[PDB]
Amino acid sequence: AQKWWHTGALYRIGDLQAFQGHGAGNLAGLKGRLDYLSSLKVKGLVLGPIHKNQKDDVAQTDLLQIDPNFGSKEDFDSLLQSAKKKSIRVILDLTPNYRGENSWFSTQVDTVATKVKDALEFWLQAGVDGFQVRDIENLKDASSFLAEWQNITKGFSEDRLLIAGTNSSDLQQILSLLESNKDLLLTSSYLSDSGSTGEHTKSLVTQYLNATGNRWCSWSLSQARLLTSFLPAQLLRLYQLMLFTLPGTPVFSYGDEIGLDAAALPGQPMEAPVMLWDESSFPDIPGAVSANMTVKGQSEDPGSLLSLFRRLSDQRSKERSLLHGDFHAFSAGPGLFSYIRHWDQNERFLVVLNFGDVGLSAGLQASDLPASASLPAKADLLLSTQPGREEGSPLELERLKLEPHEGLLLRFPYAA
Amino acid sequence: LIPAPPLSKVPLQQNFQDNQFHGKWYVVGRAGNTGLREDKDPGKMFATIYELKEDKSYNVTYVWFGQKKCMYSIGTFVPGSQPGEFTLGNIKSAPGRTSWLVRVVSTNYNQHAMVFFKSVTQNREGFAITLYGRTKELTSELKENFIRFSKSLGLPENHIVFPVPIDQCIDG
Repeated sequence: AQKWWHTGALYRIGDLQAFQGHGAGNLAGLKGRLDYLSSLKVKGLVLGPIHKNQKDDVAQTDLLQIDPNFGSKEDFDSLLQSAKKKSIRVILDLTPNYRGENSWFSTQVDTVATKVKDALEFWLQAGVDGFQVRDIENLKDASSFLAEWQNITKGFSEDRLLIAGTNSSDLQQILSLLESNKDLLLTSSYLSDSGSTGEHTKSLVTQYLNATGNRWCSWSLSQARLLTSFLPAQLLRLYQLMLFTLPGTPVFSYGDEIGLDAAALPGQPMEAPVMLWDESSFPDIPGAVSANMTVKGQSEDPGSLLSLFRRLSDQRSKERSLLHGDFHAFSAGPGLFSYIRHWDQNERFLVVLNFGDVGLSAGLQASDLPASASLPAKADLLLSTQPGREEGSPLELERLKLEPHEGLLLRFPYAA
Repeated sequence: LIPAPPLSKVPLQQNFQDNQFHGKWYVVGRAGNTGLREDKDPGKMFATIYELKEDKSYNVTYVWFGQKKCMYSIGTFVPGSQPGEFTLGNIKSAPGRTSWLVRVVSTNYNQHAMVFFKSVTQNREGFAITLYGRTKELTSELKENFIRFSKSLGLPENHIVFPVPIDQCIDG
């Protein structure tokens, strides 16, 4: 019964050429990366846009035709059938003026909206699993158009998804978009650029859930940009642990799994960096790409960001409490954010996050939770974000001490 | 996919003078199969500094503007078989490791240079060509000479990009 997009992470690929790196940068090349994508346990890919768009020219934009530099309609149908065999879903980005400065054009809004409307049934017939539209701050009467497009997509099948993206970070603006659209999945800047205290992140997360009836939602730092656009390297591991264990669908962009940072090499486009598969990525700068920046190098190191991403994604896509669970937060100290995930009679998870730069005792208070919950004296450590602890062994909960920037994931069974 | 050219198609600058090639070069053009394209953001310009050492190696420093600060990376180019060819030093000896060849194709030392790069990883080869300038801008004619050579090695013109000049960091 549970909808497919509830079952794990979504993975955005906006620039097909930069993702592939080598060769031609087409739909065929993407198909040859599906074994890698399956290794990440991601449940859906968000692709493109890939349609014909003469920059700023409404008449020479056609959402029904693939731009021949990306490949053919036969290459697209082959990509969909191979993704299906690997249990990976496919979402098509239809943002119409993707090659221009304004994504929605500057004129003829009724003509532009009709292009999106008329492309929905065409692509659902081809076998896509849903759609993404971005930059909806620039779309006039967005809440009405989104309701219409949702009703067409769900009318085809309740197992089809519409994702909307906005640059907004404002709670009131987001609430007014969703008021008549309560089931839409929305990505936004709600969590980016508010300074990062443990207490402030706890306030953002709790107030959002309290305002929206604990309904299903996404968790992300942006509608499109990399985590390293917003966060220093020392908080990346902590944020991945939080995103994979909050109640909702986590959404990443290509390279987030290796900590891809556009600033870390000479010559990377700041908003669309080349994916670093191995040390041969940029042959014109010998010595610049080190092994620890790359997919090949990170796959050989149990302590890497990619190894952590893979483990967390595994847990998110198999543990019923992380799939379906309720959520309750503690009010821990300055520096800390801590919470529990729990469902019916399945294994429970405790998450403890130290956002600060000093070592801390957690002194978690049981009475912060509702009367009917309770904690055991000890819980088995599943993992830490930092090396050197004994996994699989119990830790005593009244006594936890966390190092600077450390996150812990603990587990405990259903006891009646 | 575009296969690497044989090294027998790649010219070597005659009579190469290592002491004239030293100093700062701006990366004015980049041609290869990396994902960069003429129809989209080509990136910000960076500099490559060649410091000649007593054993005829170069210490090579890359200088660029990162998020809100200047950024640096350093490596050693070890002389190869002929004057004007180099390899990358301080490389691992595990059997899957990447190796490099650098060949200076054409330079007048005080204005422009074209350099060819080849990587080898297991059985797989990668390549690029760079257009260097002593200044951040070069003439239409010199850029066309670089376009013509890159195309002769099998690259489409849309695989050739010209990074945007900036003033942060790259002018010491």
